[PDB]
Amino acid sequence: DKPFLCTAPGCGRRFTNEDHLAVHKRKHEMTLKFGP
Amino acid sequence: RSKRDNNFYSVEIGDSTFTVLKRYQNLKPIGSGAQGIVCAAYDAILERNVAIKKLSRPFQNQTHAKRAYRELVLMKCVNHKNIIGLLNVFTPQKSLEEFQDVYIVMELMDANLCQVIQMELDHERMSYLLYQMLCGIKHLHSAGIIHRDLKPSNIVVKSDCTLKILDFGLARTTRYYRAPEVILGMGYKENVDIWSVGCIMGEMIKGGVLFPGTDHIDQWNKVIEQLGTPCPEFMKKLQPTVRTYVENRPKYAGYSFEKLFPDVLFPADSEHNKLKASQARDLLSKMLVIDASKRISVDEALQHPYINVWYDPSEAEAPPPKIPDKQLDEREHTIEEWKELIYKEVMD
Ligand SMILES: Nc1ncnc2c1ncn2[C@@H]1O[C@H](COP(=O)(O)OP(=O)(O)NP(=O)(O)O)[C@@H](O)[C@H]1O
Ligand SMILES: [Mg+2]
Ligand SMILES: [Mg+2]
Ligand SMILES: [Zn+2]
Repeated sequence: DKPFLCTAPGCGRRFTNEDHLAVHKRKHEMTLKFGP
Repeated sequence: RSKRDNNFYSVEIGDSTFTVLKRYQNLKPIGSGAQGIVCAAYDAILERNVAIKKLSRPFQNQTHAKRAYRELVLMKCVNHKNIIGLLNVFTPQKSLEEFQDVYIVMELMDANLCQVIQMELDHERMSYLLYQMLCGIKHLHSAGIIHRDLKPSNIVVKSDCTLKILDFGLARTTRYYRAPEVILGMGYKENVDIWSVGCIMGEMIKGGVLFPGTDHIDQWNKVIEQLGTPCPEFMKKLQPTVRTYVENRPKYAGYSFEKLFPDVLFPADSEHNKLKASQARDLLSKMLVIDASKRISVDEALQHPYINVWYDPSEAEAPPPKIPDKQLDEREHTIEEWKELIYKEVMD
């Protein structure tokens, strides 16, 4: 009964709120670079 | 000789030798500390990568014995996205008379936070990382575990910017992320750890260690020059300490946080970056405070404008850990008791 769905491969996560899915998709898109 | 030592093989990494379960292949140096090397490996059964950490004689003395037994039972029973998880633990030795080495198999991460802190970071990365520590710290406090010594080298992150705290801190009783309340021997509470998120946040913005103190005296002084000498109402704990190094230590008024973390350190790219610089410097203002009376809580820091962009109940309200041992922080044994105590932890 939770219609808003994240599309990331391996994540079947669903959101009942539009804004709440927005930060979830942004969380998948993050990256960082480092130097040993 | 033995059916059981046909389950192990040995690989040399520097002067260290790893005798591990033959499922663990392709061992490689991925980091080091004072306890030695940690390795990447492939788990042929799990068909995934792992980190493998060796403890050589965890019971050499009593404080190390308590720290090994403590990190073992807790990693055994803390399951959280932002806490490092134990995949296996083993020993290659065949009995307790021969028991010597302990190997912890944990999840494999990309680097530690020192390799990010030296980097350049936008508000979205910084706040996302700190939010992740606050979720890990909050999970620990649910079960009663006050870390008291978080540091960037014992936190690892991955290239998708996820973060896991490696250790659980000191048992109840370089100081650069140590709060005033534990460096001056007062009592402490859960928000002792907020101070250390404060030094790491500050470290991420400025670019280098905020309060790098050469001694135990230089570490308190290098705090008060920046933050100013604390208030008379704060002078608690022992009365010898009250006069000690403080009442006439040369009076210090700290600098403003507009002056400690100037807009030079942040990017004024947009209005959005002008707003995030403002919010962050305000969050610092509430964590880098000497008197814990006036220091923010973890729950309040998680509901802060700089940090609450990422809020979601999934990871902020997890099921708290079930520590099987309650006297864990108060057990006191002999080296032989600790040895057998650590052994049967590895062996059940
Ligand atoms: N699971 C892991 N994944 C990736 N890197 C790791 C992992 N465990 C440790 N490392 C790296 O290896 C270093 C040593 O790990 P660490 O467990 O801190 O050893 P240590 O510093 O000697 N013991 P401690 O005093 O408990 O911090 C860390 O600082 C990381 O850079
Ligand atoms: Mg360390
Ligand atoms: Mg440790
Ligand atoms: Zn997802």
